[PDB]
Amino acid sequence: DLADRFAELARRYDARLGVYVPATGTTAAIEYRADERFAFCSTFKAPLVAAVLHQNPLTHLDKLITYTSDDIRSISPVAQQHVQTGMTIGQLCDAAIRYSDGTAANLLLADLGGPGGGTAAFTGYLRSLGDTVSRLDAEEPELNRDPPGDERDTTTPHAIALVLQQLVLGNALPPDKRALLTDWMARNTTGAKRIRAGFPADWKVIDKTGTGDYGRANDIAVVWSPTGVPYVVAVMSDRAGGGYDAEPREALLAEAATCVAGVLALE
Repeated sequence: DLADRFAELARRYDARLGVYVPATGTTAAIEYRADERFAFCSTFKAPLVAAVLHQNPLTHLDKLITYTSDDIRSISPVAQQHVQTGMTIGQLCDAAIRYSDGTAANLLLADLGGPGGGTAAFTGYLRSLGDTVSRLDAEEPELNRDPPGDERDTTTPHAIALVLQQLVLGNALPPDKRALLTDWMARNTTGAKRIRAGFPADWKVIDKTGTGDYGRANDIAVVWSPTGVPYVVAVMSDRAGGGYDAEPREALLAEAATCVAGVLALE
């Protein structure tokens, strides 16, 4: 019935929905269009921070990065206040996740280095976690704006959910690096109307949002039951039939999350 409930919800919002919740010891995987491609949009910033943590000792977080006004070409709530001061790698990770700061993300991509301003290095990191699906080809803001047919800058709910599983619940990062990523996602400022709005207040939610053209609205989360049982939740959406300026619908993600929460709850 639950694939039917997701299909009804998507029809009612005039959208395409994708959902993946990985299996646990006690729960089946939840999958709806889970192997269909969707744009990352800013959801890639969570694994990008993991890539920078993975590659470097934690002393690297104190490295100062300077930049100029020419580096601000995407929504950058933190980096546009620090053009004259610069920002540390740690401050950039914080901004990339908690404020979805595009300049911060582009500077972290450059910190990974190599062809395409770091986009190849980012993609290679996802390949190292066994993700052969996802790809990042463009920096901010172009990666939000590919037409629906373009595989560039896309992932699948399945792929990104298993990446996030590995990073937050698995062994991809040592505990100190894992704790930094977890905390930044836990204090994200952008996600109140998405997966967070679909889970009861006694569930902890950590997340990273994404938003873009063609009605794209995404959220990737790790949630903790009131008794400390964790689950990964990936919800992706777009509205290819509404044009490049279709309105993203945050509440569709909240409603899909409500359905997920209904199946995961155990009173």
